[PDB]
Amino acid sequence: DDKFGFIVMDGQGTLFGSVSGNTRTVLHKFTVDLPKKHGRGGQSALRFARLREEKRHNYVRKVAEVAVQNFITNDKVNVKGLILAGSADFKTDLAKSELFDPRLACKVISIVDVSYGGENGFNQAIELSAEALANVKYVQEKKLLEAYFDEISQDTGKFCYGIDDTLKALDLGAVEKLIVFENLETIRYTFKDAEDNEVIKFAEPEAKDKSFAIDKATGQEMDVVSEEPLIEWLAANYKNFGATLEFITDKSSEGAQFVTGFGGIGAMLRYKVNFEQLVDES
Amino acid sequence: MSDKNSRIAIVSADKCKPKKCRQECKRSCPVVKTGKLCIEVTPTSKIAFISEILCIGCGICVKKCPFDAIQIINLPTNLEAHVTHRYSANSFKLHRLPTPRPGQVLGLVGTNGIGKSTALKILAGKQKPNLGRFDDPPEWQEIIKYFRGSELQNYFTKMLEDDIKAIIKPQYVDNIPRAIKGPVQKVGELLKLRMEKSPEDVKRYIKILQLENVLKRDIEKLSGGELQRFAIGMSCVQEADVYMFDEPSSYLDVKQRLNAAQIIRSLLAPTKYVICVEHDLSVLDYLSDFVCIIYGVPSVYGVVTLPASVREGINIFLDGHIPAENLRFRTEALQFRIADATEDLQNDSASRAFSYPSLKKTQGDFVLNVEEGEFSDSEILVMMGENGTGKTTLIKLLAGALKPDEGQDIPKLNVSMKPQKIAPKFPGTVRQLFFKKIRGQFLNPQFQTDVVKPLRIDDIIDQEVQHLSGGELQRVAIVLALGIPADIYLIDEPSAYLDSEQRIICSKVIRRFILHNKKTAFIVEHDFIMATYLADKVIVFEGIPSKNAHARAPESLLTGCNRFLKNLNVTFRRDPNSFRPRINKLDSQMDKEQKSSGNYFFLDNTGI
Ligand SMILES: Nc1ncnc2c1ncn2[C@@H]1O[C@H](COP(=O)(O)OP(=O)(O)OP(=O)(O)O)[C@@H](O)[C@H]1O
Ligand SMILES: Nc1ncnc2c1ncn2[C@@H]1O[C@H](COP(=O)(O)OP(=O)(O)O)[C@@H](O)[C@H]1O
Ligand code: SF4
Ligand code: SF4
Repeated sequence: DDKFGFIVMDGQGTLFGSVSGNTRTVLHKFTVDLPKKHGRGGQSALRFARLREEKRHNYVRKVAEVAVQNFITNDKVNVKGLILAGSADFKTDLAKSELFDPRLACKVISIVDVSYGGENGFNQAIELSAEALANVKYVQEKKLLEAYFDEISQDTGKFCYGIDDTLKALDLGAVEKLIVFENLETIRYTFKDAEDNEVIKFAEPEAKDKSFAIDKATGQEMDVVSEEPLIEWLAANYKNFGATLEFITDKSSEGAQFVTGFGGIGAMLRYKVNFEQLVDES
Repeated sequence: MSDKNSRIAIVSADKCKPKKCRQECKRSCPVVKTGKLCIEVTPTSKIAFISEILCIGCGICVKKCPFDAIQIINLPTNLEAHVTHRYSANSFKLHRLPTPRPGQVLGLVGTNGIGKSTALKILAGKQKPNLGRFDDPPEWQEIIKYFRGSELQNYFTKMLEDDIKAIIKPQYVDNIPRAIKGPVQKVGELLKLRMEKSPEDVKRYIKILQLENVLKRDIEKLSGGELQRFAIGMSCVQEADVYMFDEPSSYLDVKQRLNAAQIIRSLLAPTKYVICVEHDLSVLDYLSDFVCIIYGVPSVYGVVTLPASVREGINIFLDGHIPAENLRFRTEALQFRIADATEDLQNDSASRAFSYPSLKKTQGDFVLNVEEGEFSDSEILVMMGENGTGKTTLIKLLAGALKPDEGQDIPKLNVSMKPQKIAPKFPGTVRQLFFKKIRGQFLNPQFQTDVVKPLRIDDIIDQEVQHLSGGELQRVAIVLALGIPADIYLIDEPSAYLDSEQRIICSKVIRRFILHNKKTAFIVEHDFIMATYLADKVIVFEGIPSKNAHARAPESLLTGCNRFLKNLNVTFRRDPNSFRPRINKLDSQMDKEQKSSGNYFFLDNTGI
């Protein structure tokens, strides 16, 4: 499950929280004070005011450090993005300062206004942020996908497609990254005997497929004994093949390309290969 | 709603050998992986076939192909609307046709492979369009239906009835000599038989065409220019309503092409329908009332536009873009160097280069006279004039191929030479021939841009020269002259057999190398545009063809162009948008003024 953490701030107060599906709960909150010295003040039009942008810089790194020190254990960010919120400039004074921690400015994923803060502004920051969330999701999937893939298949043939191809090369450890989908249409079936078996790849439409199932010599029509999902079998044995996994659906530009071609499927290689073999050849 | 798109696959069988990589197209293709039909293998012919319905448009197969045999393109369904004819599966398909009109001349212009020739056949009744389908031997009834909504519909009804039989002047210029012979049945015999018009018709047509000398010669004997004109004569002589000309400017010289254009236009006066196809813009403008532009990739497709006017069609042609079609038909726009654009250098002056004295070469039938001129280093000189003037003779003398009757030219210079008419006469393949000349030049990037990439010589490399084509062979010859180092290079009429893009590649080639290398070049030409780009000086030839001739010393671009154009008496203005030369009519309004100023051309162009 998939974990996102955010920091919603104002001077009235500040607030930290997350969602993970239906789940929802805050973590911590605090306040400081300050009228707004750029009026009354005096011969000290900077004396008093410089304590107060300092107390914002104390506040916003004490906010963002606590978000780091309990969202992350085991380097960088354990969550996979960050959001900021507040009235107009009070959050632009964060994202462009010497006093928001270096490497944390590199991880903002949205910046939202909310008409009011606290728990009433937190629902508003989930609700209007939905757009930002969708955007991020797209950027991740579609893009990255559509991009890398084509952008650099891995010329000559540093690729396979199909179950037949994508599996031998995954067994060979020649596939850096295996590309599946979710609704895989291919699974591992066993059609076998008293001391031996065959494994074939089947989908839905059973024409010639059911036909074979055997070879030739022994002459035996068929009997299925068991059926193991390839997507799952792969989804669970990816470490063994050393191939690296990405599941995907259908939503985005070059998205439609996978359905027509790389139909929940595709292997990307580490080095460069010799493509599958078989036997039906002479 | 959704964007409308299609996929079209055209495969060249010449490029394909499915033993070499096995059948790599069927494998590889993701459609077939699933068990679909996108590519089916033809077992008898042993050719891959790609079905347009099942193909994804992935293009995976294209980059797999080890040669480059397959091409998949995606169009917005621009071609689908227009389908006229298709040669076969995965082959050239024609789109739209040119309108014919009585009492007028309709022009056609396009790059080679567009179907200009095919269109003529369909109008001729020679070929029956299949309509991108089954349509059999002339099932003309269906053709009318397809043409409905177009003005050709009436024409196709006429053709089927056989009310009119069109007269065609054949396209392929190389093919004619082998087909027709008549040492006995020379040109004269043909003109006598065909003359349905009058006995005057024989005389009048011969005089205007400058055929007088050629009647006695046989057809096979004729030179290219002479061969063309005889065909023209028969197309006036015939009695009919429709006279189709297909590329009448080919092989002809500058003076003669204009002459042909005028005579052909005479047909319009008798209210006879005329159609014409041209590669030359000067000629095209002169003949036509209406103009069609044919565009699209060569050998893949070619569509005809709606009819336009003479000025408008030419203007649109030069921009390289058509708005309704919204296609950039040409990758780069054509421009000519201003002469402001050229580099400023001090040239070898003094004894810049070598000089030739008065020269004479006399056959005993023709006499050439040459005036002493000078050549300098790093410059180039254009040679212009009508054929039979000894333009060819002069170059040979400088080559050392010919010995002067009088005068002498013994230079201690290395010369490279490119001949005028190219006929194979070489055993061996294309690559081998290039390689003997120079291997290094084949490596250079410039040669990749101009020769190798455009034509795809790689496919040509194995093919024989006898087996080759005309225009393809021309670019190869020009490049080969450039293959070897020489103090002076000599080229004779590079524009032959070439379309617009092809010539222009040549223009850039001669100018650029000569400048970089700092060597001299002489180029003979009929195409006004080519001369302007390359040269710095010009030699104009005058006299009477097939009789005597004369040459002049080299003179500046402005000076030489005035002389040449004064001989023709046609001035050119400028079109303000396209910047092309606008044919100004004699007695143009402008013609008179331009003649007074002594300006035949505007926006004079020189070497880059
Ligand atoms: N017998 C044939 N089989 C298949 N395709 C053909 C055949 N004859 C011609 N074509 C196709 O039709 C197109 C060619 O010819 P057409 O003769 O119609 O050209 P044009 O338009 O007159 O061009 P060019 O200026 O090069 O003479 C070509 O690009 C070619 O692919
Ligand atoms: N060997 C020859 N004997 C007689 N006449 C010739 C010979 N070679 C060329 N001619 C004639 O010389 C004239 C001009 O020839 P050429 O220099 O080839 O002309 P162009 O200006 O077309 O290049 C033509 O009329 C041609 O028939
Ligand atoms: S087209 Fe190319 S890849 Fe396909 S059979 Fe021929 S040579 Fe092999
Ligand atoms: S372009 Fe693509 S889809 Fe068409 S034949 Fe080649 S690989 Fe198959």
